[PDB]
Amino acid sequence: MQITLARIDDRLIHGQVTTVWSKVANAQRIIICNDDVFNDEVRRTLLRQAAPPGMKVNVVSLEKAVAVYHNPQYQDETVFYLFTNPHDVLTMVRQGVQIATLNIGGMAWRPGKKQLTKAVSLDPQDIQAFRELDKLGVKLDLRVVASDPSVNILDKINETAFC
Repeated sequence: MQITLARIDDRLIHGQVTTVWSKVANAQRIIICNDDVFNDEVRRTLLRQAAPPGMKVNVVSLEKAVAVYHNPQYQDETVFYLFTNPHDVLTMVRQGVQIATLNIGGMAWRPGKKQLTKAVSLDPQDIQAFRELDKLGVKLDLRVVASDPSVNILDKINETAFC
């Protein structure tokens, strides 16, 4: 598999914004990698029905994401990965999934998180995951939309916190 875009966006496929990103990625398959989304039949159905014309959509567990990545049947398939969080990206990267740069587009606020900037809220665990990703050489590209200026999420975090 050739990964043309790997994006953390916990709203997954959501109208025009995702469609625009899908054209930047120019991928044949959008693959949502998440253990829990796979298990929600209604959400999976909304995701499959939201496939942009000419593209396939699959919702899979991290286990299956890694397995299909290593399957030579899909050696040359172009892929747009969607994730809800950085921990899962780390898990797959540690298992041989080559993601050179990770786009961060949307991490929703909930109690326990602290907002970093518009569209991205984090807890210490999230921040640690990004640090581990950076140690592994993964480039961190924060942009909600493709035309936005890219921000290094770690540099942004480090503006107001130590490390």
